[PDB]
Amino acid sequence: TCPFYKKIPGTGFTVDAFQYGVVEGCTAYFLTHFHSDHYAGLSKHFTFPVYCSEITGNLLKNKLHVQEQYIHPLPLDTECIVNGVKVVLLDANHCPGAVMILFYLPNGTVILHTGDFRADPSMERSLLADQKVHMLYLDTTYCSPEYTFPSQQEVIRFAINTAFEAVTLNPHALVVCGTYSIGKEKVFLAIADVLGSKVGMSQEKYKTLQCLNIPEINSLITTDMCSSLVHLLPMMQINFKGLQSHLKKCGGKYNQILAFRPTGWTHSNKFTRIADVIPQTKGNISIYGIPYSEHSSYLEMKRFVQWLKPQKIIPTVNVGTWKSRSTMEKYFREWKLEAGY
Ligand code: NI
Repeated sequence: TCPFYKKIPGTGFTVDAFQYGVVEGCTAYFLTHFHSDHYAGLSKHFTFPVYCSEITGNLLKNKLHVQEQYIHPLPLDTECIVNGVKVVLLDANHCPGAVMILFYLPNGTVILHTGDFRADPSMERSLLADQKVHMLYLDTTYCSPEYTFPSQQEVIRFAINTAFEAVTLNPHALVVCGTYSIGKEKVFLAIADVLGSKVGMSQEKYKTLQCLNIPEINSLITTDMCSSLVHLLPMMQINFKGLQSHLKKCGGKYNQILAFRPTGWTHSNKFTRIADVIPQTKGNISIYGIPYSEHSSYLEMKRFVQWLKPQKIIPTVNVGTWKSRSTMEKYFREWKLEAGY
């Protein structure tokens, strides 16, 4: 059964609610983004209207085979009327196609649902600038001050400089990057660009990237592994065994692997600065864990909320324990007393 923090009061609408069968009273299901915890339930058999971005819609049609008659893509930054209710989709700065959704309720209440997001000051100059939000349904993934990590741009600078140095010292090195969902594509795209290569991958992953409206993509990626010196592998293969196994398949072209494992936050962010990060190494294989986050840091989150000044906050992540719920409520009250709303 559908939980309350996925329901939008006073509408026939749910958000990211596809795993509960038919939801009593729902005339339109919104999908914020193509991650499995959020789409869980969609297939070729779905016969209700799905409202989403153009990129999410491409992924539903090609990867999950949802029939085209039930896909309703909406443009971003544009007032749209759905079942007699004004809505707007906003870029969430998460993975490709991910949105926030602003709902203008018939009773005058305004609701923002962030989906999954990485708060940014640029959001302060979207269509949110105008106005009051009575209810914020907030991605609280990292809602505690211990959760610190660098900018995406700093992490990508470290990855480019690390890969360009290694391959200039050894032209016979291969670079390997792990993936398991959409998002974080800048990590392998920026590496391949500095090295003058296309990115090599499986047929399945190529098909997924072809859905994402990335400009000039045909110039950047390939299924011909032999032609590429940056390879993508599933994340589960990014270990000494799985990397050794890969190196054998490459026909003695290469005598070293440098591999990247993009993660979210890890506890080594408490101690070690991005500049100071070192790899795990066995023989001719080296693995770097890099904290490339597509969710708000605590500080980013706090800034966004203190700017927006919502009347009420409903968390959508870490809601399962009394201690988690309590911690988050303590922070929402501090932020409100500090800023005066
Ligand atoms: Ni997500």
